Amino acid sequence: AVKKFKPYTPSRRFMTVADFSEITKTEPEKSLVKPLKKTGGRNNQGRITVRFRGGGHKRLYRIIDFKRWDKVGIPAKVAAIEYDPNRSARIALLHYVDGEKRYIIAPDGLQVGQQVVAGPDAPIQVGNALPLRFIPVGTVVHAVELEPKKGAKLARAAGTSAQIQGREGDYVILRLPSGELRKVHGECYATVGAVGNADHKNIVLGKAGRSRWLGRRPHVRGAAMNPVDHPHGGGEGRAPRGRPPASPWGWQTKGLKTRKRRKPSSRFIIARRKK
Amino acid sequence: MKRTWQPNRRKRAKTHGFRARMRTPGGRKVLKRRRQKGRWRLTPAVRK
RNA sequence: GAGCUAGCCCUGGCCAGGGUGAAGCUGGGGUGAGACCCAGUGGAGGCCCGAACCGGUGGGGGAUGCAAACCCCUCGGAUGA
RNA sequence: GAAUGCCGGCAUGAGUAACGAUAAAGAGGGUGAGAAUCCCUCUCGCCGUAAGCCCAAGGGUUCCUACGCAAUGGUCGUCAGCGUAGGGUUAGGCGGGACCUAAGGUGAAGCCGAAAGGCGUAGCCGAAGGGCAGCCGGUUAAUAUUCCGGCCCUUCCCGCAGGUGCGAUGGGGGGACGCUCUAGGCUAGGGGGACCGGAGCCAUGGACGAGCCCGGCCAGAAGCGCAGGGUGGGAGGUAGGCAAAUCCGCCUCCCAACAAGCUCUGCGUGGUGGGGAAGCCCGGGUGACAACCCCCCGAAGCCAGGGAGCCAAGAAAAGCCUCUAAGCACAACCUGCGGGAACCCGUACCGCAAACCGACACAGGUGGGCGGGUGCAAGAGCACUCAGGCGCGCGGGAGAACCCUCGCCAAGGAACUCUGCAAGUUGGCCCCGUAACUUCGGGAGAAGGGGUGCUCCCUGGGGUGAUGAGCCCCGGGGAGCCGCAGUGAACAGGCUCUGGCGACUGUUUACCAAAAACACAGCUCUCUGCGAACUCGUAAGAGGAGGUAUAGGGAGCGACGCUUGCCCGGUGCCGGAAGGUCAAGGGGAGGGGUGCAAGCCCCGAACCGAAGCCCCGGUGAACGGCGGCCGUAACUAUAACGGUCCUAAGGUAGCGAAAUUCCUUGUCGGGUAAGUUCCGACCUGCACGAAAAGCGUAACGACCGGAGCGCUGUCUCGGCGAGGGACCCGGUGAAAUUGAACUGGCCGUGAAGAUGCGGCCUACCCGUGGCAGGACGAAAAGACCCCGUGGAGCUUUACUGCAGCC
RNA sequence: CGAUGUCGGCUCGUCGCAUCCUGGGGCUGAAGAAGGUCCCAAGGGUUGGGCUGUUCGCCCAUUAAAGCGGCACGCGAGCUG
RNA sequence: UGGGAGAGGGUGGUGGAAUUCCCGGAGUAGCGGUGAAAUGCGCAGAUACCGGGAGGAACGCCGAUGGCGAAGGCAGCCACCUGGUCCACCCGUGACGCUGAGGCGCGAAAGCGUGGGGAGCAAACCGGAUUAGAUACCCGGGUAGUCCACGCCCUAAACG
RNA sequence: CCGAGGGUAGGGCCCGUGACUGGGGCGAAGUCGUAACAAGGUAGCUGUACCGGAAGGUGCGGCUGGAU
RNA sequence: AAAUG
RNA sequence: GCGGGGUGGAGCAGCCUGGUAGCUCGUCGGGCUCAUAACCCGAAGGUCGUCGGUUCAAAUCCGGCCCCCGCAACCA
Ligand SMILES: [K+]
Ligand SMILES: [Mg+2]
Ligand SMILES: [Mg+2]
Ligand SMILES: [Mg+2]
Ligand SMILES: [Mg+2]
Ligand SMILES: [Mg+2]
Ligand SMILES: [Mg+2]
Ligand SMILES: [Mg+2]
Ligand SMILES: [Mg+2]
Ligand SMILES: [Mg+2]
Ligand SMILES: [Mg+2]
Ligand SMILES: [Mg+2]
Ligand SMILES: [Mg+2]
Ligand SMILES: [Mg+2]
Ligand SMILES: [Mg+2]
Ligand SMILES: [Mg+2]
Ligand SMILES: [Mg+2]
Ligand SMILES: [Mg+2]
Ligand SMILES: [Mg+2]
Ligand SMILES: [Mg+2]
Ligand SMILES: [Mg+2]
Ligand SMILES: [Mg+2]
Ligand SMILES: [Mg+2]
Ligand SMILES: [Mg+2]
Ligand SMILES: [Mg+2]
Ligand SMILES: [Mg+2]
Ligand SMILES: [Mg+2]
Ligand SMILES: [Mg+2]
Ligand SMILES: [Mg+2]
Ligand SMILES: [Mg+2]
Ligand SMILES: [Mg+2]
Ligand SMILES: [Mg+2]
Ligand SMILES: [Mg+2]
Ligand SMILES: [Mg+2]
Ligand SMILES: [Mg+2]
Ligand SMILES: [Mg+2]
Ligand SMILES: [Mg+2]
Ligand SMILES: [Mg+2]
Ligand SMILES: [Mg+2]
Ligand SMILES: [Mg+2]
Ligand SMILES: [Mg+2]
Ligand SMILES: [Mg+2]
Ligand SMILES: [Mg+2]
Ligand SMILES: [Mg+2]
Ligand SMILES: [Mg+2]
Ligand SMILES: [Mg+2]
Ligand SMILES: [Mg+2]
Ligand SMILES: [Mg+2]
Ligand SMILES: [Mg+2]
Ligand SMILES: [Mg+2]
Ligand SMILES: [Mg+2]
Ligand SMILES: [Mg+2]
Ligand SMILES: [Mg+2]
Ligand SMILES: [Mg+2]
Ligand SMILES: [Mg+2]
Ligand SMILES: [Mg+2]
Ligand SMILES: [Mg+2]
Ligand SMILES: [Mg+2]
Ligand SMILES: [Mg+2]
Ligand SMILES: [Mg+2]
Ligand SMILES: [Mg+2]
Ligand SMILES: [Mg+2]
Ligand SMILES: [Mg+2]
Ligand SMILES: [Mg+2]
Ligand SMILES: [Mg+2]
Ligand SMILES: [Mg+2]
Ligand SMILES: [Mg+2]
Ligand SMILES: [Mg+2]
Ligand SMILES: [Mg+2]
Ligand SMILES: [Mg+2]
Ligand SMILES: [Mg+2]
Ligand SMILES: [Mg+2]
Ligand SMILES: [Mg+2]
Ligand SMILES: [Mg+2]
Ligand SMILES: [Mg+2]
Ligand SMILES: [Mg+2]
Ligand SMILES: [Mg+2]
Ligand SMILES: [Mg+2]
Ligand SMILES: [Mg+2]
Ligand SMILES: [Mg+2]
Ligand SMILES: [Mg+2]
Ligand SMILES: [Mg+2]
Ligand SMILES: [Mg+2]
Ligand SMILES: [Mg+2]
Ligand SMILES: [Mg+2]
Ligand SMILES: [Mg+2]
Ligand SMILES: [Mg+2]
Ligand SMILES: [Mg+2]
Ligand SMILES: [Mg+2]
Ligand SMILES: [Mg+2]
Ligand SMILES: [Mg+2]
Ligand SMILES: [Mg+2]
Ligand SMILES: [Mg+2]
Ligand SMILES: [Mg+2]
Ligand SMILES: [Mg+2]
Ligand SMILES: [Mg+2]
Ligand SMILES: [Mg+2]
Ligand SMILES: [Mg+2]
Ligand SMILES: [Mg+2]
Ligand SMILES: [Mg+2]
Ligand SMILES: [Mg+2]
Ligand SMILES: [Mg+2]
Ligand SMILES: [Mg+2]
Ligand SMILES: [Mg+2]
Ligand SMILES: [Mg+2]
Ligand SMILES: [Mg+2]
Ligand SMILES: [Mg+2]
Ligand SMILES: [Mg+2]
Ligand SMILES: [Mg+2]
Ligand SMILES: [Mg+2]
Ligand SMILES: [Mg+2]
Ligand SMILES: [Mg+2]
Ligand SMILES: [Mg+2]
Ligand SMILES: [Mg+2]
Ligand SMILES: [Mg+2]
Ligand SMILES: [Mg+2]
Ligand SMILES: [Mg+2]
Ligand SMILES: [Mg+2]
Ligand SMILES: [Mg+2]
Ligand SMILES: [Mg+2]
Ligand SMILES: [Mg+2]
Ligand SMILES: [Mg+2]
Ligand SMILES: [Mg+2]
Ligand SMILES: [Mg+2]
Ligand SMILES: [Mg+2]
Ligand SMILES: [Mg+2]
Ligand SMILES: [Mg+2]
Ligand SMILES: [Mg+2]
Ligand SMILES: [Mg+2]
Ligand SMILES: [Mg+2]
Ligand SMILES: [Mg+2]
Ligand SMILES: [Mg+2]
Ligand SMILES: [Mg+2]
Ligand SMILES: [Mg+2]
Ligand SMILES: [Mg+2]
Ligand SMILES: [Mg+2]
Ligand SMILES: [Mg+2]
Ligand SMILES: [Mg+2]
Ligand SMILES: [Mg+2]
Ligand SMILES: [Mg+2]
Ligand SMILES: [Mg+2]
Ligand SMILES: [Mg+2]
Ligand SMILES: [Mg+2]
Ligand SMILES: [Mg+2]
Ligand SMILES: [Mg+2]
Ligand SMILES: [Mg+2]
Ligand SMILES: [Mg+2]
Ligand SMILES: [Mg+2]
Ligand SMILES: [Mg+2]
Ligand SMILES: [Mg+2]
Ligand SMILES: [Mg+2]
Ligand SMILES: [Mg+2]
Ligand SMILES: [Mg+2]
Ligand SMILES: [Mg+2]
Ligand SMILES: [Mg+2]
Ligand SMILES: [Mg+2]
Ligand SMILES: [Mg+2]
Ligand SMILES: [Mg+2]
Ligand SMILES: [Mg+2]
Ligand SMILES: [Mg+2]
Ligand SMILES: [Mg+2]
Ligand SMILES: [Mg+2]
Ligand SMILES: [Mg+2]
Ligand SMILES: [Mg+2]
Ligand SMILES: [Mg+2]
Ligand SMILES: [Mg+2]
Ligand SMILES: [Mg+2]
Ligand SMILES: [Mg+2]
Ligand SMILES: [Mg+2]
Ligand SMILES: [Mg+2]
Ligand SMILES: [Mg+2]
Ligand SMILES: [Mg+2]
Ligand SMILES: [Mg+2]
Ligand SMILES: [Mg+2]
Ligand SMILES: [Mg+2]
Ligand SMILES: [Mg+2]
Ligand SMILES: [Mg+2]
Ligand SMILES: [Mg+2]
Ligand SMILES: [Mg+2]
Ligand SMILES: [Mg+2]
Ligand SMILES: [Mg+2]
Ligand SMILES: [Mg+2]
Ligand SMILES: [Mg+2]
Ligand SMILES: [Mg+2]
Ligand SMILES: [Mg+2]
Ligand SMILES: [Mg+2]
Ligand SMILES: [Mg+2]
Ligand SMILES: [Mg+2]
Ligand SMILES: [Mg+2]
Ligand SMILES: [Mg+2]
Ligand SMILES: [Mg+2]
Ligand SMILES: [Mg+2]
Ligand SMILES: [Mg+2]
Ligand SMILES: [Mg+2]
Ligand SMILES: [Mg+2]
Ligand SMILES: [Mg+2]
Ligand SMILES: [Mg+2]
Ligand SMILES: [Mg+2]
Ligand SMILES: [Mg+2]
Ligand SMILES: [Mg+2]
Ligand SMILES: [Mg+2]
Ligand SMILES: [Mg+2]
Ligand SMILES: [Mg+2]
Ligand SMILES: [Mg+2]
Ligand SMILES: [Mg+2]
Ligand SMILES: [Mg+2]
Ligand SMILES: [Mg+2]
Ligand SMILES: [Mg+2]
Ligand SMILES: [Mg+2]
Ligand SMILES: [Mg+2]
Ligand SMILES: [Mg+2]
Ligand SMILES: [Mg+2]
Ligand SMILES: [Mg+2]
Ligand SMILES: [Mg+2]
Ligand SMILES: [Mg+2]
Ligand SMILES: [Mg+2]
Ligand SMILES: [Mg+2]
Ligand SMILES: [Mg+2]
Ligand SMILES: [Mg+2]
Ligand SMILES: [Mg+2]
Ligand SMILES: [Mg+2]
Ligand SMILES: [Mg+2]
Ligand SMILES: [Mg+2]
Ligand SMILES: [Mg+2]
Ligand SMILES: [Mg+2]
Ligand SMILES: [Mg+2]
Ligand SMILES: [Mg+2]
Ligand SMILES: [Mg+2]
Ligand SMILES: [Mg+2]
Ligand SMILES: [Mg+2]
C-alpha cells in the first residue's frame, strides 16, 4: 500500500514510498551478507558497456537460496521478513530446525512464524518448494528453475508469478510473467505462491535525485546529440528522426526482433509473449 | 587557476618509473632507446 | 599521456547561524463504528535567508595585464542530482 | 640585397611605458667607503575565521652562525630565501615498514590469442580505512611525544610460581559500519569576582579608592568517586557452520531482567613533578615562599559500539576471544612476577606561500586542525581589538588636461538609452497587517505601516544553585531625558501589474553563448524466457546482473490538467510450410580434345536446390502525408448547400499577424500628450496543429518582452571635492614597429584617394604637455568570396568495399 | 583579398546651395492681412518628446523655421555595439 | 418464545451449454451475408465434421400475471457472514408514538482515476451497399467501454 | 488625550461603459434537408457518451406516454 | 429506397 | 529564371503516337405526379486562348504573343 506525501516541496507532490509494513527486522543477517562490488557499468576492460550507470547508495549483497532442493524434508521457520536493496521483492529469513539459516525471496502472504519445507512430499502451501511435476495443474508459482538443479531463474520480481497450465511427458507447461507459454522440465523446482510486494509497480520516483540514489545516471536522447554520436544527432533546431528510429549503434529499435533464430530452446517455447 | 602540473611522487614513480617501463614492450623500447642515445637518466628522478 | 580535464570505482573529510513546521504520536471534540476537526508535541524537505565552500548573472576595470581568463561591485547554489 | 629566409651582433621607439594591489608613514640613535631601503628605540598605520598558530602534499639545505656584495633582488643595500665556509635533523611508544585488508593491480590452477601479448579463482601486492604501546616540563644559535627530568606503558626471549586438555593458515564470535535529529553527564574554551598573589601608579580639574594595572594553573600510576559503553546464567537434545568441536546455530526446561554483577572507556581526584604575569633592571634576571580559589557560559569534542526516526537499507581482513584437528600431554598454552632483548626509514627549514603549482620574490591556484574579546537578535557575518604578524623591495615633489576608484549637488525626475545599462532607492530585528489566483503546500518578506537610544520606578517566568544570595537567560508595565537623526558606525531585499518560453531543484559550450538548450520525475512504442537482449573484445573473458518481464536494453515525448483525429498506396518493421526469381552443390539429355585402344581430359540442357528479393497481409506515441477548379440564399455581400477532377487520405479538437504572418507599422480596441514594441480581439494561418506532441496551468527563473509607483548625475547640464596615475626631480629602464628620409597646404596629375609628380601657396632651427584627421597607421601571408582535377568533419535510396547479421 | 572594419547612434565639426527661417526683390487671378511663384542671398539660425536597432517615416507639443546634400552613405589608433 | 417463505446484501468457492481463438485429424470449392447484393473470408486448404487445449462473459429448462428489497435494483450451484419481513402463543416494557428543515448514508446506465482483465458485444472510426445525398437505417470489420478491485461521479420516463 | 477632516496604502459590494464574442427573443414568404405527429415510413421519449452542415445518428441502460 | 407544398 | 496549363455552360479525357473531339453534370423537348424534386425517354451545344509556320491534312507537331497555376530568386 504505497504512501503519498503532501506538496510541501515541488518534488513531494507525487513522490510515493513503499509502506514497508511487511518488514519485521531492519538489519541483515551478518553471516549472510557480503560486499556488492559496484561496477559503474564498466567491464574488466574498464569500458562502459552499459551506459548511464553509477553513483547509487552503497549496498551489501544478501545471499539468496535459489536451489532449496539443497535441504529436502528439513522444515524451517520464517523468523523475519527483511528489506533487500538488490531486488524488488522482499526477502524472508528462514530458521531451519537444522540450525541452518538461509534467505529466500518472500512470497505474497508469507507470515513470520509459519513453517516452510521443500521436497516432492511438501504440502501445496505458500512458501514450499517442490519439483514442477508434483505441483497440481493450475497452481500459481514462483522462483522457477529453468533446467534441473541450475537455480531459480523465472518469476523473481515483486508481484510476479507463473501458472502451471498442463503437462506433456517429462515436461510441464508454464505461463511465464511475460505471458509466454514455455515447456519447463518437470524436475525443475518452484515455490507455491506469487512473489510479494506487488505494490512495487505503483511507486512514483518523484524527482530526479531518486533515480540517482538507485545508481541510475541521467539518460540523454539520441535526438539531442550530434551525428558523430548517434543516428538521430544533428539537424538545425529540433528534427524528427529522418530515418527508421535507431539505437546509438545503428540497429532499428521500433519492432526489429532480436532473439536468435536457430536457438535450441525454441523447441520448448510454445507461444511468444503477449501484449 | 589550478594548472596542469600537480607533482605527486607516488604517481610519478608508478607511471614513468623504471619498473613500469620494464613491464611492457613499449616501455622496454623506451629504455633501450634512451640507453642507445646515452641519456644520463633513463627514467624521471623522484625522491620517494 | 586521465599529476589538466570528463565519468566511474575504493576509502576519508566538510557544510557558521537563523527561518518554515510535513508525516507520526498524545490529548480533546466527533460518530453505531468511522472519516474527519482542533490543540499540543514532533522535526520532514533535490524547503527558505545567509558565511565557509562551490559557482560565474550584469556592469566597470584590465588588454606589451598582477593574470596566455585576473581584480572590484553585484549576483546563483549552499542536506544535495 | 631581398626568400614575414637561418644564426649572431647591434640599432630605433627612449631616458619614453613601467618599477606588480591606495594597509602609510615620521623621527632619533647605531654601523659603514657609501644608508629613504641594514640594526635598535620611540611615534604612526594594516591583518586578527588572518595577513596569527599547527599538520599533510609538494620543494630539497632554502635552517643556524661567521664572513662577503660581482651577479640575482624590478631602486638602494652595509641586508637577503644570494656568494664562500663551519655547524644543525637523535624515537620500542609520533609517522611508515618487519600487521590487515579496499578499489585496483598482480597472479600456482586454468582459459585465450599469428608474435608481442589478453584474461583468470585462490594467493600475493595495494591506505589518508582497520589494528597498535607517551603525557607534561626543561634544554640548543639551530632538534625534540626523539636529548634530559618526572611519572607511565608495549612486544619479543629466558626463567620462576600458579593454573588449564594444550594445540590452527581450519570452525565460530567479534572487528563491522548509512543519513538526519538527539538525551544525560563531562572536558576543551571563555566571562566575571567585593576573594588570593603582585612591581608599582595618583597625572591635568577630581579620586589613596571595596581605585587602577597584572596574574590566579598544567601533567599525573594504583585506588576511590561521578557519568557512560559492552554483556544474560544453567541444563538437556542436536541431523547445520564441507573433518572434528565442549564453541556457534536451532529446539525445550529452570533461574535471572529499566536492575544487579562482571568488563571496558571518559571525566574528576590522586603519591609526585612542573609552570608562574604586569612592572622594573641589563634572550636573561627580579617580581616570588608568587597566588594558584569561588560563581557563571559551555561545545560541533569525550563517554560511544549512546538514543530515536527514516529509506536510498549503509567495506573487507587481521589483531582479539572461543572451538576443536593432526600432533603433544617432561611438552604446550593462560595468569602473575623477574631479568634480558627491542631493527630499518622520515624528523632541518618554507608550507594560502618570496621556498609548493603558475617561465618571475607573479593581486591567480593549493587539502586537514586551532582560530581569543566586545557590540550588533544569532553566527565562522560586520566594526574594533588580543596573542601573534605585517606597512606588500623605488623614492622625493607638484596639486594641469585626461583616466581610474570614490563623495556631494539647486530645480526637474528616465526627459537618458537598444535597455533605468549603470547608480540611487529599499535594507537587520520586533509588532500590526497582507490581494488575484492556487495543485490548498503556497503565492508571502506579497503589498503597506508602526516600533528601535539612554535614565529611573514597578514587576512576571526560566537555568545554575538549595526551595535562597549571587551569576546567567527570556520577557512585562509605568514615568522621563537628549539629538537633525536611536539596527545613530559596519554587515543586511527596491516594489507592483502583465505577456513569451521552460513545470519545478539541477546541467552545459574550462577561456566571447547559462538559455527557451541538456537533464529531470512522468507517458508511450519496441526489443529481451536467461548461456537474455544489448555493449566491449580476434578470442578467452567481462559488463548486463550474482539481476529474471513489477526486470534489463533501445527510442521518442517531458510535472500536472483536458486531449492526441483521418491516410498502410511508398519506405521501415512484424506475420505469411503457396507461387515467381534465386548462388554453391546435386544431376548429366547431349556435345568436344586426345589416344590404335582400354582410357585420360573438357564443355554441358531439363530437373532438384537457402536466405534475400518479388508476391499476400498487418502496423503510426513506425519514416511520413493530411487537395484543386466552378457555382449556389428575399435582385448587397457572404455561402450552410451543390457540381466535377484528383488522392493512400484530403488538417479533426484546440490554437492563430504567433519564439511561426511574406504583403505588415494588417485591422479594431486598450495603455500614452504621442505606442513599428506590448496587451486584448478579428481570421485571406505567404508557411499553427495534436508525444520532432496540441491547448492550458499554481509555483519556480541572475531567461526574453510591455507598463506603473518609489528613487536617482542616466539625462536637461554640468559643477566641486578625494585619493591612485598622468606632470617635475633622483634611481632602474622595456615594447611592438622600422627600405632609407632633409617626411607642409590647395588644386591638378598619376595603377583611379600624393609629404615624395606639376603649378601655385605657405613655411626661421629644436623640443615639452596634449588630441587623434592622415601617413590607404600597427597587429594577423582575409576567417567573406572565388580559384586548386588541395584537405578534413558530417550525410544518403552516390560508387565500391568491410565489420556485423542472415 | 602578406586586411581600405561594415548599418544606426553619440561626440566634434566643416563645406555646397538646387534656400527651411531671417534680409532684399519682380510678377500675381497682389484691396488689407495672409498666401502663391520666380529672382538675389550661405551671415546666422534651423526645438523637445512617443514608436522602432533603425537611417527614413508617422505621431504629440511647440516654432521665425523645424532645409536638403557632400566630406571613405564625414568621423570605431574618438566612444557605443 | 417457537416457527416460516424469498434472484434481500456481502465474501469465497464451483458446474455445464454456447461463441471465439489455437493444435491435431478427415475433407473440397466454396463460405458468409442481404430486400437483392457487395465489401469480407477461402486451393497459402475456408465453410461443414470429429478430438484435444486456452480464455472471458452471461446463467437455458424451472420462470410465472411469481418472489425479495426503502429505492436504485437482485436469477447456475455450493458454503460462510448478514439485513429486512410475515405468523402463532398473548409471556415481558407501559405512549417509550407519527413526521421530519438541516445532516448522514444508499443510489440503473453512461462517464472519470490507478491497476487488472478482454471471449462475445460495440459508441468513435473504416469499408460495402442504398440513395439526389446517406456524416444514417442494412452488411463486413473495429477502439474505448461492457467484466474484476479500489476510489470518484450523483444523473434519469430514479414512474404507480 | 480625543477629535471634523485631509492624506498614503491595501481590500469588499454595487452601478455604468468596452474592441470582440456567446447564445436568446422578435420580424408571413429565401437556401438545405425531413427529425417529430400514422408502425411518420429505423416505434418514441429518455440520462449519458461519442460523432455529424443542420435537424439529428449511434452505443449502454431505463420508461410506455408504443402500433400491430 | 421513395423527399417536399 | 525553370516546370505545367488554356478544348461545349461547369469540371475533366483526347495532345505523347497528326486524319475519329469523349465522360460526369448542367441546358432544351417529352414523360411520371394534383404539383415539384428525384427518376425515365430523346435532343442540342465545342470549329480546341490567339496570331504565324510544317504538312495532302493540325485540338494534336514547331514558333511568337496574351492569360492562369506552381517552383526559384542564394553568398550580400
Ligand atoms: K556564408
Ligand atoms: Mg504524494
Ligand atoms: Mg494534498
Ligand atoms: Mg514490505
Ligand atoms: Mg564477514
Ligand atoms: Mg563485478
Ligand atoms: Mg581485472
Ligand atoms: Mg547501454
Ligand atoms: Mg555506465
Ligand atoms: Mg532489480
Ligand atoms: Mg526489497
Ligand atoms: Mg527445461
Ligand atoms: Mg513503474
Ligand atoms: Mg541504490
Ligand atoms: Mg533524456
Ligand atoms: Mg541535436
Ligand atoms: Mg546539438
Ligand atoms: Mg567521438
Ligand atoms: Mg560517421
Ligand atoms: Mg551516423
Ligand atoms: Mg536526424
Ligand atoms: Mg537538432
Ligand atoms: Mg526547423
Ligand atoms: Mg540542434
Ligand atoms: Mg524527414
Ligand atoms: Mg535508421
Ligand atoms: Mg515470448
Ligand atoms: Mg581547472
Ligand atoms: Mg591532483
Ligand atoms: Mg605521494
Ligand atoms: Mg601519496
Ligand atoms: Mg598517485
Ligand atoms: Mg591520483
Ligand atoms: Mg600504471
Ligand atoms: Mg613504476
Ligand atoms: Mg616484446
Ligand atoms: Mg653518467
Ligand atoms: Mg623514461
Ligand atoms: Mg585528475
Ligand atoms: Mg550546506
Ligand atoms: Mg556537520
Ligand atoms: Mg518567524
Ligand atoms: Mg510548532
Ligand atoms: Mg514519532
Ligand atoms: Mg535548500
Ligand atoms: Mg525568509
Ligand atoms: Mg551593476
Ligand atoms: Mg584577455
Ligand atoms: Mg563583492
Ligand atoms: Mg541560499
Ligand atoms: Mg636579387
Ligand atoms: Mg622562408
Ligand atoms: Mg632568423
Ligand atoms: Mg656570438
Ligand atoms: Mg639577434
Ligand atoms: Mg644587442
Ligand atoms: Mg635609448
Ligand atoms: Mg613617446
Ligand atoms: Mg609598460
Ligand atoms: Mg607593470
Ligand atoms: Mg585590495
Ligand atoms: Mg607613500
Ligand atoms: Mg623614515
Ligand atoms: Mg661595510
Ligand atoms: Mg639603505
Ligand atoms: Mg648605501
Ligand atoms: Mg621602505
Ligand atoms: Mg576575532
Ligand atoms: Mg623551486
Ligand atoms: Mg649585489
Ligand atoms: Mg650591489
Ligand atoms: Mg666577490
Ligand atoms: Mg639585480
Ligand atoms: Mg622583480
Ligand atoms: Mg639546523
Ligand atoms: Mg620513549
Ligand atoms: Mg624481524
Ligand atoms: Mg591475433
Ligand atoms: Mg601494488
Ligand atoms: Mg594504515
Ligand atoms: Mg604508532
Ligand atoms: Mg650549542
Ligand atoms: Mg585457561
Ligand atoms: Mg555489524
Ligand atoms: Mg556489515
Ligand atoms: Mg569504515
Ligand atoms: Mg537515507
Ligand atoms: Mg583537562
Ligand atoms: Mg564568554
Ligand atoms: Mg552434533
Ligand atoms: Mg576510547
Ligand atoms: Mg617566571
Ligand atoms: Mg567536529
Ligand atoms: Mg562514537
Ligand atoms: Mg547510536
Ligand atoms: Mg575480501
Ligand atoms: Mg612427556
Ligand atoms: Mg630486519
Ligand atoms: Mg624534528
Ligand atoms: Mg588565497
Ligand atoms: Mg590551510
Ligand atoms: Mg615565505
Ligand atoms: Mg604564466
Ligand atoms: Mg615583492
Ligand atoms: Mg582572553
Ligand atoms: Mg547580528
Ligand atoms: Mg607600503
Ligand atoms: Mg605638477
Ligand atoms: Mg581602491
Ligand atoms: Mg540633483
Ligand atoms: Mg518623483
Ligand atoms: Mg518618478
Ligand atoms: Mg524608459
Ligand atoms: Mg524594458
Ligand atoms: Mg543588452
Ligand atoms: Mg544596510
Ligand atoms: Mg530598517
Ligand atoms: Mg491584485
Ligand atoms: Mg490573500
Ligand atoms: Mg497578481
Ligand atoms: Mg495567475
Ligand atoms: Mg489557499
Ligand atoms: Mg515589510
Ligand atoms: Mg545616548
Ligand atoms: Mg535579502
Ligand atoms: Mg531550459
Ligand atoms: Mg528551467
Ligand atoms: Mg506545466
Ligand atoms: Mg538547489
Ligand atoms: Mg564559454
Ligand atoms: Mg568557446
Ligand atoms: Mg579556449
Ligand atoms: Mg542560470
Ligand atoms: Mg546544453
Ligand atoms: Mg523540466
Ligand atoms: Mg505524463
Ligand atoms: Mg508504459
Ligand atoms: Mg563490438
Ligand atoms: Mg556478476
Ligand atoms: Mg528534455
Ligand atoms: Mg486547472
Ligand atoms: Mg502508410
Ligand atoms: Mg506499409
Ligand atoms: Mg500493405
Ligand atoms: Mg516526408
Ligand atoms: Mg508519403
Ligand atoms: Mg444572391
Ligand atoms: Mg437583396
Ligand atoms: Mg474531435
Ligand atoms: Mg492571425
Ligand atoms: Mg500564439
Ligand atoms: Mg508560419
Ligand atoms: Mg507581420
Ligand atoms: Mg516585417
Ligand atoms: Mg500601427
Ligand atoms: Mg488607444
Ligand atoms: Mg485577415
Ligand atoms: Mg517525429
Ligand atoms: Mg517542429
Ligand atoms: Mg530557471
Ligand atoms: Mg534563468
Ligand atoms: Mg517601467
Ligand atoms: Mg514611470
Ligand atoms: Mg556625470
Ligand atoms: Mg586628485
Ligand atoms: Mg624642472
Ligand atoms: Mg636614471
Ligand atoms: Mg637594476
Ligand atoms: Mg634615403
Ligand atoms: Mg635623408
Ligand atoms: Mg619634418
Ligand atoms: Mg611640416
Ligand atoms: Mg579617374
Ligand atoms: Mg591628390
Ligand atoms: Mg609637400
Ligand atoms: Mg619622389
Ligand atoms: Mg617629373
Ligand atoms: Mg613636387
Ligand atoms: Mg610642386
Ligand atoms: Mg597654402
Ligand atoms: Mg618629458
Ligand atoms: Mg602627450
Ligand atoms: Mg592620427
Ligand atoms: Mg588613419
Ligand atoms: Mg596599404
Ligand atoms: Mg588608416
Ligand atoms: Mg604561408
Ligand atoms: Mg591570402
Ligand atoms: Mg589568416
Ligand atoms: Mg581560375
Ligand atoms: Mg574534378
Ligand atoms: Mg584543374
Ligand atoms: Mg578536392
Ligand atoms: Mg543484432
Ligand atoms: Mg580585400
Ligand atoms: Mg602586412
Ligand atoms: Mg594588416
Ligand atoms: Mg498683401
Ligand atoms: Mg545662410
Ligand atoms: Mg526613428
Ligand atoms: Mg543608411
Ligand atoms: Mg521606416
Ligand atoms: Mg513666417
Ligand atoms: Mg551633411
Ligand atoms: Mg568607406
Ligand atoms: Mg553610397
Ligand atoms: Mg549604400
Ligand atoms: Mg563611421
Ligand atoms: Mg572599436
Ligand atoms: Mg560605427
Ligand atoms: Mg584605425
Ligand atoms: Mg585609422
Ligand atoms: Mg482459391
Ligand atoms: Mg497447392
Ligand atoms: Mg485470452
Ligand atoms: Mg401481556
Ligand atoms: Mg451511481
Ligand atoms: Mg444513385
Ligand atoms: Mg480510457
Ligand atoms: Mg483638513
Ligand atoms: Mg420523418
Ligand atoms: Mg420514426
Ligand atoms: Mg425515413
Ligand atoms: Mg454514426
Ligand atoms: Mg427502406
Ligand atoms: Mg425545400
Ligand atoms: Mg473524366
Ligand atoms: Mg497524353
Ligand atoms: Mg493521335
Ligand atoms: Mg550557402
